[PDB]
Amino acid sequence: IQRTPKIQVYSRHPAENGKSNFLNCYVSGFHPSDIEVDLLKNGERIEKVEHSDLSFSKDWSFYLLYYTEFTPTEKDEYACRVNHVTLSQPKIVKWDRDM
Amino acid sequence: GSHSMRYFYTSVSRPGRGEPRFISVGYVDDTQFVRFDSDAASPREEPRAPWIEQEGPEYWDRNTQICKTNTQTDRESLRNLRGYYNQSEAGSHTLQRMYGCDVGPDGRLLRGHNQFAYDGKDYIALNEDLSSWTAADTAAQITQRKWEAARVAEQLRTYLEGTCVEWLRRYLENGKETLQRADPPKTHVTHHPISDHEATLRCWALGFYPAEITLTWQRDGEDQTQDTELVETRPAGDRTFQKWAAVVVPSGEEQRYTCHVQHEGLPKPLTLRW
Amino acid sequence: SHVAVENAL
Repeated sequence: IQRTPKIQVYSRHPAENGKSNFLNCYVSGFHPSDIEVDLLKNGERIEKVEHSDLSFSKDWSFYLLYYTEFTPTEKDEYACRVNHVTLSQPKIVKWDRDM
Repeated sequence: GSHSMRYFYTSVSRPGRGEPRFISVGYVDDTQFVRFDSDAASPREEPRAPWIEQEGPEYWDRNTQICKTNTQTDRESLRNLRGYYNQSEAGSHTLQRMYGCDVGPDGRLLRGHNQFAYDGKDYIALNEDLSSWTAADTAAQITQRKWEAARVAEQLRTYLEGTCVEWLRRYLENGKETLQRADPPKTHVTHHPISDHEATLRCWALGFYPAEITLTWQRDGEDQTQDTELVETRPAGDRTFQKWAAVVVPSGEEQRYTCHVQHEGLPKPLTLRW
Repeated sequence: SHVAVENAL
Protein backbone atom coordinates (compact mmCIF):
# COMPACT_ATOMS: atom_id res chain seq x y z
CA ILE A 1 0.00 0.00 0.00
CA GLN A 2 1.12 3.56 -0.73
CA ARG A 3 0.17 6.78 1.05
CA THR A 4 0.52 10.28 -0.37
CA PRO A 5 2.21 12.97 1.75
CA LYS A 6 0.34 15.70 3.59
CA ILE A 7 2.14 19.03 3.25
CA GLN A 8 2.24 22.09 5.48
CA VAL A 9 4.34 25.17 4.76
CA TYR A 10 4.82 27.69 7.57
CA SER A 11 7.26 29.72 9.65
CA ARG A 12 8.77 28.94 13.06
CA HIS A 13 7.77 32.35 14.41
CA PRO A 14 4.97 34.70 13.33
CA ALA A 15 6.01 36.32 10.05
CA GLU A 16 7.52 39.80 10.26
CA ASN A 17 8.72 41.44 7.04
CA GLY A 18 12.43 42.20 7.32
CA LYS A 19 13.03 39.98 10.35
CA SER A 20 14.95 36.71 10.16
CA ASN A 21 12.91 33.55 10.67
CA PHE A 22 12.71 29.89 9.66
CA LEU A 23 10.72 28.49 6.75
CA ASN A 24 9.34 25.01 7.40
CA CYS A 25 8.00 22.34 5.10
CA TYR A 26 6.45 19.52 7.10
CA VAL A 27 5.64 16.38 5.14
CA SER A 28 3.84 13.51 6.83
CA GLY A 29 1.46 10.58 6.47
CA PHE A 30 3.42 9.17 3.55
CA HIS A 31 4.70 5.71 2.60
CA PRO A 32 7.15 4.58 1.32
CA SER A 33 9.79 6.82 2.89
CA ASP A 34 11.63 7.90 -0.26
CA ILE A 35 10.59 11.48 -0.92
CA GLU A 36 11.97 14.60 -2.59
CA VAL A 37 11.41 17.98 -0.97
CA ASP A 38 12.58 21.36 -2.21
CA LEU A 39 12.08 24.79 -0.68
CA LEU A 40 11.62 27.52 -3.28
CA LYS A 41 12.24 31.26 -3.28
CA ASN A 42 10.44 32.94 -6.18
CA GLY A 43 10.33 29.65 -8.07
CA GLU A 44 14.01 28.81 -7.59
CA ARG A 45 15.47 26.09 -5.36
CA ILE A 46 17.04 27.22 -2.09
CA GLU A 47 20.47 25.73 -1.47
CA LYS A 48 21.43 24.54 2.02
CA VAL A 49 18.11 23.16 3.21
CA GLU A 50 18.28 20.86 6.22
CA HIS A 51 15.88 18.14 7.31
CA SER A 52 15.05 16.02 10.35
CA ASP A 53 15.97 12.36 10.81
CA LEU A 54 13.49 9.88 9.35
CA SER A 55 10.84 8.84 11.85
CA PHE A 56 7.24 7.61 11.74
CA SER A 57 3.87 7.80 13.48
CA LYS A 58 1.73 5.19 15.24
CA ASP A 59 0.16 4.28 11.89
CA TRP A 60 3.63 3.62 10.43
CA SER A 61 3.45 6.61 8.07
CA PHE A 62 6.63 8.70 7.82
CA TYR A 63 7.21 12.36 8.63
CA LEU A 64 10.04 14.80 7.93
CA LEU A 65 10.67 18.48 8.58
CA TYR A 66 12.59 20.46 5.96
CA TYR A 67 13.72 23.91 7.05
CA THR A 68 15.87 26.88 6.12
CA GLU A 69 16.61 30.29 7.61
CA PHE A 70 14.86 33.11 5.74
CA THR A 71 13.84 36.76 5.99
CA PRO A 72 10.24 37.23 4.76
CA THR A 73 9.26 40.31 2.76
CA GLU A 74 6.18 41.78 1.09
CA LYS A 75 7.09 40.69 -2.45
CA ASP A 76 9.10 37.46 -2.12
CA GLU A 77 7.12 34.28 -2.70
CA TYR A 78 8.05 31.08 -0.88
CA ALA A 79 6.89 27.53 -1.54
CA CYS A 80 7.57 23.85 -0.94
CA ARG A 81 7.84 21.40 -3.84
CA VAL A 82 7.25 17.73 -3.07
CA ASN A 83 7.67 14.63 -5.22
CA HIS A 84 6.63 11.12 -4.21
CA VAL A 85 5.84 7.83 -5.94
CA THR A 86 2.15 8.52 -5.27
CA LEU A 87 2.32 11.77 -7.26
CA SER A 88 2.01 11.83 -11.05
CA GLN A 89 3.66 15.26 -10.87
CA PRO A 90 5.52 17.27 -8.20
CA LYS A 91 3.13 19.09 -5.87
CA ILE A 92 3.76 22.76 -5.07
CA VAL A 93 2.41 24.33 -1.89
CA LYS A 94 2.80 28.09 -1.49
CA TRP A 95 3.62 29.62 1.87
CA ASP A 96 0.65 31.50 3.33
CA ARG A 97 1.67 33.43 6.43
CA ASP A 98 -1.90 33.09 7.72
CA MET A 99 -1.82 29.29 7.85
CA GLY B 1 3.14 13.05 34.39
CA SER B 2 3.69 9.92 32.32
CA HIS B 3 6.65 9.40 30.00
CA SER B 4 7.76 7.12 27.18
CA MET B 5 10.93 5.99 25.49
CA ARG B 6 10.75 4.73 21.92
CA TYR B 7 13.14 3.46 19.29
CA PHE B 8 12.03 3.65 15.67
CA TYR B 9 13.86 1.45 13.15
CA THR B 10 13.39 1.74 9.40
CA SER B 11 15.05 -0.52 6.83
CA VAL B 12 14.45 -0.06 3.11
CA SER B 13 15.73 -2.39 0.41
CA ARG B 14 16.91 -0.94 -2.89
CA PRO B 15 17.76 -3.65 -5.45
CA GLY B 16 20.59 -2.54 -7.73
CA ARG B 17 21.64 0.24 -5.36
CA GLY B 18 23.46 -1.61 -2.58
CA GLU B 19 22.20 -3.27 0.59
CA PRO B 20 19.11 -2.11 2.53
CA ARG B 21 19.59 1.16 4.40
CA PHE B 22 19.02 1.01 8.17
CA ILE B 23 17.96 4.10 10.11
CA SER B 24 17.35 4.27 13.85
CA VAL B 25 16.07 7.17 15.92
CA GLY B 26 15.39 7.28 19.65
CA TYR B 27 12.82 9.44 21.43
CA VAL B 28 11.90 10.33 24.97
CA ASP B 29 8.33 11.61 24.71
CA ASP B 30 8.41 14.12 21.84
CA THR B 31 12.16 14.75 22.04
CA GLN B 32 14.58 12.94 19.75
CA PHE B 33 17.86 12.10 21.50
CA VAL B 34 19.79 9.72 19.22
CA ARG B 35 20.14 8.70 15.59
CA PHE B 36 21.95 6.07 13.53
CA ASP B 37 22.23 5.79 9.75
CA SER B 38 23.90 2.87 7.99
CA ASP B 39 24.54 5.12 4.97
CA ALA B 40 26.63 7.60 6.98
CA ALA B 41 30.29 7.94 5.99
CA SER B 42 31.13 6.55 9.42
CA PRO B 43 27.98 4.95 10.90
CA ARG B 44 27.77 5.79 14.60
CA GLU B 45 25.05 6.30 17.18
CA GLU B 46 24.97 10.10 17.46
CA PRO B 47 23.53 12.52 20.05
CA ARG B 48 20.54 14.63 19.03
CA ALA B 49 19.75 16.14 22.44
CA PRO B 50 22.03 18.09 24.82
CA TRP B 51 21.36 15.88 27.86
CA ILE B 52 22.54 12.65 26.19
CA GLU B 53 25.98 14.08 25.37
CA GLN B 54 27.25 13.36 28.89
CA GLU B 55 27.05 9.60 28.32
CA GLY B 56 30.54 8.09 28.13
CA PRO B 57 32.40 6.38 25.26
CA GLU B 58 31.16 2.97 26.43
CA TYR B 59 27.57 4.09 25.86
CA TRP B 60 28.26 5.29 22.32
CA ASP B 61 30.41 2.29 21.41
CA ARG B 62 27.91 -0.25 22.77
CA ASN B 63 24.90 1.35 21.09
CA THR B 64 26.76 1.75 17.80
CA GLN B 65 27.63 -1.95 17.93
CA ILE B 66 23.98 -2.85 18.53
CA CYS B 67 22.88 -0.67 15.61
CA LYS B 68 25.42 -2.29 13.30
CA THR B 69 24.19 -5.73 14.31
CA ASN B 70 20.58 -4.62 13.78
CA THR B 71 21.51 -3.36 10.31
CA GLN B 72 22.59 -6.89 9.43
CA THR B 73 19.62 -8.57 11.12
CA ASP B 74 17.12 -6.34 9.30
CA ARG B 75 18.70 -7.33 5.98
CA GLU B 76 18.25 -10.98 6.92
CA SER B 77 14.64 -10.21 7.89
CA LEU B 78 13.96 -8.44 4.60
CA ARG B 79 15.26 -11.46 2.68
CA ASN B 80 13.00 -13.73 4.73
CA LEU B 81 9.97 -11.47 4.30
CA ARG B 82 10.43 -11.38 0.54
CA GLY B 83 10.21 -15.17 0.58
CA TYR B 84 7.22 -15.30 2.93
CA TYR B 85 5.25 -13.27 0.39
CA ASN B 86 6.61 -14.87 -2.78
CA GLN B 87 7.99 -11.52 -3.90
CA SER B 88 10.69 -10.97 -6.54
CA GLU B 89 14.19 -9.68 -5.78
CA ALA B 90 13.51 -6.69 -8.04
CA GLY B 91 11.20 -4.68 -5.79
CA SER B 92 11.94 -2.30 -2.92
CA HIS B 93 10.41 -3.09 0.48
CA THR B 94 10.23 -1.51 3.93
CA LEU B 95 10.60 -3.03 7.39
CA GLN B 96 9.72 -0.88 10.39
CA ARG B 97 9.99 -1.55 14.11
CA MET B 98 8.96 0.43 17.15
CA TYR B 99 9.63 -0.66 20.71
CA GLY B 100 10.03 0.86 24.15
CA CYS B 101 8.38 1.49 27.48
CA ASP B 102 5.90 3.81 29.17
CA VAL B 103 6.27 4.85 32.82
CA GLY B 104 3.96 6.65 35.23
CA PRO B 105 4.78 9.68 37.41
CA ASP B 106 6.44 7.31 39.90
CA GLY B 107 8.71 5.86 37.21
CA ARG B 108 6.85 2.55 37.36
CA LEU B 109 6.41 0.55 34.15
CA LEU B 110 2.97 1.20 32.69
CA ARG B 111 3.32 -0.70 29.45
CA GLY B 112 5.88 -2.22 27.09
CA HIS B 113 5.88 -2.13 23.27
CA ASN B 114 7.48 -4.17 20.48
CA GLN B 115 5.91 -4.26 17.03
CA PHE B 116 6.74 -4.48 13.34
CA ALA B 117 5.29 -3.42 10.00
CA TYR B 118 6.13 -4.63 6.51
CA ASP B 119 5.49 -2.30 3.57
CA GLY B 120 3.44 -0.09 5.89
CA LYS B 121 1.16 -2.86 7.14
CA ASP B 122 1.14 -4.27 10.67
CA TYR B 123 3.01 -7.58 10.62
CA ILE B 124 3.62 -8.86 14.15
CA ALA B 125 3.34 -7.36 17.62
CA LEU B 126 4.28 -8.35 21.15
CA ASN B 127 1.08 -8.33 23.20
CA GLU B 128 0.69 -6.17 26.30
CA ASP B 129 1.31 -9.26 28.44
CA LEU B 130 4.88 -9.21 27.08
CA SER B 131 4.61 -12.99 26.68
CA SER B 132 2.55 -13.67 23.55
CA TRP B 133 2.41 -12.46 19.94
CA THR B 134 -0.25 -11.23 17.54
CA ALA B 135 0.50 -12.14 13.92
CA ALA B 136 -1.31 -10.36 11.09
CA ASP B 137 -1.20 -13.16 8.52
CA THR B 138 0.19 -16.60 7.64
CA ALA B 139 3.60 -15.08 6.91
CA ALA B 140 3.81 -13.49 10.36
CA GLN B 141 2.76 -16.85 11.82
CA ILE B 142 6.05 -18.25 10.52
CA THR B 143 7.89 -15.50 12.38
CA GLN B 144 5.77 -16.14 15.47
CA ARG B 145 6.65 -19.85 15.48
CA LYS B 146 10.36 -19.04 15.18
CA TRP B 147 10.23 -16.51 18.00
CA GLU B 148 8.19 -18.78 20.27
CA ALA B 149 10.75 -21.55 19.79
CA ALA B 150 13.55 -19.10 20.59
CA ARG B 151 11.62 -17.62 23.52
CA VAL B 152 12.09 -14.10 22.17
CA ALA B 153 9.18 -12.72 24.20
CA GLU B 154 10.86 -13.60 27.51
CA GLN B 155 14.04 -11.81 26.44
CA LEU B 156 12.00 -8.76 25.40
CA ARG B 157 10.11 -8.81 28.69
CA THR B 158 13.39 -8.69 30.61
CA TYR B 159 14.58 -5.73 28.55
CA LEU B 160 11.30 -3.82 28.75
CA GLU B 161 10.81 -4.26 32.50
CA GLY B 162 14.46 -3.67 33.34
CA THR B 163 16.91 -1.97 30.99
CA CYS B 164 14.30 0.10 29.15
CA VAL B 165 12.71 1.67 32.23
CA GLU B 166 16.10 2.18 33.89
CA TRP B 167 17.45 4.19 30.95
CA LEU B 168 14.21 6.17 30.64
CA ARG B 169 14.41 7.13 34.32
CA ARG B 170 18.04 8.16 33.88
CA TYR B 171 17.23 10.24 30.79
CA LEU B 172 14.31 11.91 32.56
CA GLU B 173 16.59 12.97 35.41
CA ASN B 174 19.51 14.10 33.23
CA GLY B 175 17.18 16.09 30.97
CA LYS B 176 14.66 17.12 33.62
CA GLU B 177 14.91 20.84 32.77
CA THR B 178 13.34 20.13 29.37
CA LEU B 179 11.85 16.63 29.40
CA GLN B 180 9.88 17.36 32.58
CA ARG B 181 8.94 20.89 31.55
CA ALA B 182 5.60 21.45 29.85
CA ASP B 183 5.45 24.65 27.80
CA PRO B 184 1.87 25.94 27.50
CA PRO B 185 0.39 27.03 24.16
CA LYS B 186 0.38 30.70 23.26
CA THR B 187 -3.16 31.16 21.98
CA HIS B 188 -5.07 33.67 19.87
CA VAL B 189 -7.92 33.90 17.36
CA THR B 190 -7.65 35.39 13.87
CA HIS B 191 -10.46 36.51 11.57
CA HIS B 192 -10.45 36.04 7.80
CA PRO B 193 -13.37 37.39 5.73
CA ILE B 194 -14.35 35.04 2.89
CA SER B 195 -17.24 37.05 1.46
CA ASP B 196 -19.98 39.47 2.50
CA HIS B 197 -21.75 36.48 4.00
CA GLU B 198 -19.11 34.61 6.00
CA ALA B 199 -15.61 34.59 7.45
CA THR B 200 -13.08 32.16 8.90
CA LEU B 201 -12.26 32.12 12.60
CA ARG B 202 -8.91 30.41 13.17
CA CYS B 203 -7.83 29.40 16.67
CA TRP B 204 -4.05 29.22 17.10
CA ALA B 205 -1.86 27.29 19.53
CA LEU B 206 1.87 28.03 19.32
CA GLY B 207 5.10 27.18 21.09
CA PHE B 208 3.79 24.25 23.12
CA TYR B 209 5.43 21.07 24.42
CA PRO B 210 4.68 18.21 24.52
CA ALA B 211 2.79 17.75 21.24
CA GLU B 212 -0.44 16.39 22.75
CA ILE B 213 -3.13 19.07 22.66
CA THR B 214 -6.86 19.54 22.09
CA LEU B 215 -8.35 22.43 20.12
CA THR B 216 -12.10 22.58 19.64
CA TRP B 217 -14.60 25.13 18.36
CA GLN B 218 -18.01 25.49 19.98
CA ARG B 219 -21.07 27.30 18.64
CA ASP B 220 -23.63 28.23 21.29
CA GLY B 221 -21.78 25.76 23.50
CA GLU B 222 -22.00 22.89 21.02
CA ASP B 223 -18.87 21.21 19.63
CA GLN B 224 -18.48 21.78 15.89
CA THR B 225 -16.56 18.56 15.23
CA GLN B 226 -17.93 17.98 11.73
CA ASP B 227 -17.53 21.62 10.67
CA THR B 228 -14.07 22.27 12.11
CA GLU B 229 -10.91 22.13 10.02
CA LEU B 230 -8.07 20.83 12.18
CA VAL B 231 -4.51 20.75 10.84
CA GLU B 232 -2.06 18.10 12.01
CA THR B 233 0.11 19.17 14.92
CA ARG B 234 3.40 20.37 13.43
CA PRO B 235 6.95 20.95 14.75
CA ALA B 236 8.18 24.55 14.92
CA GLY B 237 11.80 23.41 14.79
CA ASP B 238 12.73 24.65 18.26
CA ARG B 239 11.35 21.62 20.16
CA THR B 240 7.85 23.13 20.31
CA PHE B 241 4.73 22.46 18.26
CA GLN B 242 1.97 24.37 16.48
CA LYS B 243 -1.65 23.69 15.62
CA TRP B 244 -4.78 25.50 14.50
CA ALA B 245 -8.51 24.88 14.19
CA ALA B 246 -10.82 26.85 11.92
CA VAL B 247 -14.55 27.26 11.42
CA VAL B 248 -16.50 29.16 8.77
CA VAL B 249 -18.99 31.49 10.43
CA PRO B 250 -21.84 33.74 9.25
CA SER B 251 -20.84 37.41 9.26
CA GLY B 252 -21.93 39.05 12.50
CA GLU B 253 -22.24 35.79 14.43
CA GLU B 254 -18.60 35.61 15.59
CA GLN B 255 -19.46 36.00 19.28
CA ARG B 256 -21.45 32.76 19.32
CA TYR B 257 -18.19 30.89 18.73
CA THR B 258 -15.63 29.94 21.37
CA CYS B 259 -12.31 28.14 21.04
CA HIS B 260 -11.32 25.68 23.76
CA VAL B 261 -7.74 24.65 24.46
CA GLN B 262 -6.48 21.81 26.64
CA HIS B 263 -2.80 21.15 27.28
CA GLU B 264 -0.88 19.65 30.20
CA GLY B 265 1.05 22.92 30.43
CA LEU B 266 -2.21 24.65 31.36
CA PRO B 267 -3.63 24.62 34.92
CA LYS B 268 -7.13 25.08 33.50
CA PRO B 269 -8.42 24.76 29.92
CA LEU B 270 -8.57 28.05 28.01
CA THR B 271 -11.61 29.60 26.35
CA LEU B 272 -11.00 32.09 23.54
CA ARG B 273 -13.19 34.37 21.44
CA TRP B 274 -12.63 36.69 18.48
CA SER C 1 20.16 1.44 25.64
CA HIS C 2 18.91 -0.37 22.54
CA VAL C 3 17.57 -3.89 23.05
CA ALA C 4 20.32 -6.49 22.57
CA VAL C 5 18.02 -9.30 21.45
CA GLU C 6 18.99 -10.52 17.98
CA ASN C 7 16.30 -12.43 16.07
CA ALA C 8 15.48 -12.09 12.38
CA LEU C 9 11.84 -12.16 11.27
